[PDB]
Amino acid sequence: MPDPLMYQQDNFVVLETNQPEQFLTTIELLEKLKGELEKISFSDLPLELQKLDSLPAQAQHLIDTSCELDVGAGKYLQWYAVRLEKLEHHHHHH
Repeated sequence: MPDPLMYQQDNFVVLETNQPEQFLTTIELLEKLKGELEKISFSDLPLELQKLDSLPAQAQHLIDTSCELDVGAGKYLQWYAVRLEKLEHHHHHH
């Protein structure tokens, strides 16, 4: 069966209500999500996550194919991945 890919871990620009504009990998994003998601009520989160039994799997499916979510306390958590620098072909700063 086909596995996702080798370059699973890219750079996701995660916008936190306290710390905006931050570069972290898929795993680091996962860690943030699974933390807030476990805080989020299991009776409040999407039904797909209620079919999933693993916490990482839930957050992984968010990164897989979902949008942003509210982490509670009035604040929210959104993230976007910068992929294919086809414009100008700009390499990383450092």
